[PDB]
Amino acid sequence: KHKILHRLLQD
Amino acid sequence: KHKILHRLLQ
Amino acid sequence: GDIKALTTLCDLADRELVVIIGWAKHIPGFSSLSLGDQMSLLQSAWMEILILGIVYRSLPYDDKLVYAEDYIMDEEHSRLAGLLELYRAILQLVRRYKKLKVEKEEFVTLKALALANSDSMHIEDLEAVQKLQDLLHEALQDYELSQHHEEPWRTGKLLLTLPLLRQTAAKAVQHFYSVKLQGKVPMHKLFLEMLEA
Amino acid sequence: GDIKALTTLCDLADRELVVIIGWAKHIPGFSSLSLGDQMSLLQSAWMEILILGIVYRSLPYDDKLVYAEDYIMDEEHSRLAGLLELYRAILQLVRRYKKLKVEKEEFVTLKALALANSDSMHIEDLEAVQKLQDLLHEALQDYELSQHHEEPWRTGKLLLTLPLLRQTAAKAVQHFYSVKLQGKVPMHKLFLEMLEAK
Ligand SMILES: CC(C)(c1ccc(O)cc1)c1ccc(O)cc1
Ligand SMILES: CC(C)(c1ccc(O)cc1)c1ccc(O)cc1
Repeated sequence: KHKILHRLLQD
Repeated sequence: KHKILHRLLQ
Repeated sequence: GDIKALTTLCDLADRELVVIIGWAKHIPGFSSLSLGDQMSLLQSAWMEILILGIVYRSLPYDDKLVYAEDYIMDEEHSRLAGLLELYRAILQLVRRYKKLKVEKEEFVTLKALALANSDSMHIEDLEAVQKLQDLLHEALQDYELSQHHEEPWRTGKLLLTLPLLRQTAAKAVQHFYSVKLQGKVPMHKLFLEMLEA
Repeated sequence: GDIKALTTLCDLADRELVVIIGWAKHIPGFSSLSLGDQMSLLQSAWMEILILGIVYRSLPYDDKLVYAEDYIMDEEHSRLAGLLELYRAILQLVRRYKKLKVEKEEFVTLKALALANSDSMHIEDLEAVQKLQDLLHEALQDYELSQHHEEPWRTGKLLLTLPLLRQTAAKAVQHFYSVKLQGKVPMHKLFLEMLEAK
């Protein structure tokens, strides 16, 4: 899974 | 173990 | 006992992960990759990068691992908490890096190169990832030729430690995944996300 | 069948080990190590070196692995014998080596370097082993400077495939150790000794 990683890379 | 390897390396 | 030490260690890693990710977004060219490819590289390499930080901090010490500048583990404390094998494997790296006197600047470039050299399974754009790897490799070679010209093959000596780094990172992941399944050590969601990937 | 295919594959490996051992005995300086250290390096590196031989043999092919000149496996036959994951991992090495157009002379130098760089845990004379690793690394750099001067970081590109090589070799050892435990595939004594070593 990657919910947190994906948000941290987006912001 | 290494009995065979030892022998082949002399 | 083992529970509080591992909890302390895993809390330290969750804090480092936030910094790892922020740092990686600033690697030249990394953010030009797709988000999927960025996530695949990081999910493959996060532990190699964490272990490089441990090795770097551990260079001033002998037979001790500095997981944080305030959390240092010797052989007996590692044995008390089930980490003796991992402690010994990471020491093997510390030996190689101490002998080569690897510098702070070299650690940061090896972390970035290890990230782009991850060999992940689900890369969408192989060519983009390869081009990033080539640039980061070239950065290291350029640095070594400029800063250590009289050690002709210094880059190669650094590169030759990367198999052991990848091998040790994999066994670290397996060890703490086993801690995860046992359920006695609480873990934060980001660490869990990287660990279960 | 998976029985016969895996039996054939393991027999091929045992026959290549004979060659591997005699080849290692002539690596410059290798025979100056203690017998114990010689055996530690081999028991650590044997699968890495075997896989580099597969990679070199597979370069003329597309999506096939040449385990011997007369034994080639494609995706479907690998799946039939439980080797699909290992086949895809070795093919990822083939991909990089094909792209770099790695030469026969470079494979030999990389096999020797991989042996000396194996990171065994029972080394008696660490500095003798480090000296040998340094010479074999220098041999590869010397070759690359002389033969590929216009590709200045070629050595490094070769070295950067070694983490995947070690990772894939480790996976192969586990898989055939699993086959060993199941007990349906006969295996020769030298292969067994390397597979069970630690
Ligand atoms: C992943 C782990 C919890 C860690 C903790 C802190 C850290 O800075 C880096 C890594 C770890 C890995 C390997 C190890 O031997 C101990 C701790
Ligand atoms: C070790 C193994 C039996 C082998 C057989 C033959 C060979 O030349 C090299 C290696 C092997 C390894 C990996 C693999 O995917 C198939 C077979």
